[PDB]
Amino acid sequence: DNVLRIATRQSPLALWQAHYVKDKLMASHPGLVVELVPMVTRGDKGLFVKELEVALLENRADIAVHSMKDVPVEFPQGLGLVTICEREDPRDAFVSNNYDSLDALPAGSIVGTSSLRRQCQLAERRPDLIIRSLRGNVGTRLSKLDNGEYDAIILAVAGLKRLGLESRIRAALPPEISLPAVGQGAVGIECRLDDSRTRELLAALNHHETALRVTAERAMNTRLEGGCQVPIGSYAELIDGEIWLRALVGAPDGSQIIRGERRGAPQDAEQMGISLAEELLNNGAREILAEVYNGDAPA
Ligand SMILES: *Cc1[nH]c(Cc2[nH]cc(CCC(=O)O)c2CC(=O)O)c(CCC(=O)O)c1CC(=O)O
Repeated sequence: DNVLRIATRQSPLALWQAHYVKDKLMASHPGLVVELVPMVTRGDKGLFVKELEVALLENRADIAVHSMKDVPVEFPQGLGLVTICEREDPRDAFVSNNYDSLDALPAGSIVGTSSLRRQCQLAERRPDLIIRSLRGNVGTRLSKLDNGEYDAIILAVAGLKRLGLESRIRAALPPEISLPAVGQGAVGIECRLDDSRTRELLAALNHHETALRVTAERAMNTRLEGGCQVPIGSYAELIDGEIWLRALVGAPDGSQIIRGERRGAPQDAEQMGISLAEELLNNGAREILAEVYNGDAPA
């Protein structure tokens, strides 16, 4: 019917991604009418995705736009991820007003982040730092830093660039120092699998290479039954024709961090991620994840 409705959250970053996807759709289909259907979410697991899926199941919208790391590992029947857009810088960022790097932070400094993934890696290297929870939209996060509530905070490089706040990035951390969350930097689109018309329209937005990388990352997480908030790092790169997948699972306090890696052909992306996950599980990840999930442990 030439009309496409986009379901999205109401934060500045969520609306940015909605426009980004709209612009792409318009560029490849100049006669389409695009409508934004703003929602709200519990996050405002899968607290920040559920209302959007409901919108899709009862035909209130046609597609839902998410940041790949927020997309849940399991989907209600009839729904699924069908498009993965070009990946932006996938690195974590060091944001601070008073210090230029993590090394310069004196013992006792307060670093803010609610991510167990960012936390376990920070505690492993610097046991002297105090890691405190931090929640809210990027804008309120930056406010609490500015109000002297935190000495430094950790945020994704992609979020800040997208919002035109690149100047806040004191330092982009290498993946070797802070392994990214699965799909960090990529936008993914979910819709009703049987909606051939919508899916046909989406094809031009899919970025092959990014889809390959993210597939390896997600298969790893799906096996670990991971979710947006667990001490899990999962990051893949396309190096000389092969995918190089790295993963880690760590105790929040940094005492124990289990690491592993895989290298192989693009078409083996899913099996690779599942294999790496099982290697971590049989190496202690299971015990750590069971303490995090508390009882519920991966198969
Ligand atoms: C799963 C998870 N979500 C968030 C919050 C979040 N979601 C999207 C972004 C923007 C960057 C992107 O699109 O990838 C953000 C905020 C950000 O990371 O800058 C987090 C971070 C929680 C926190 O640090 O308090 C997570 C968990 C994780 O990254 O491990």
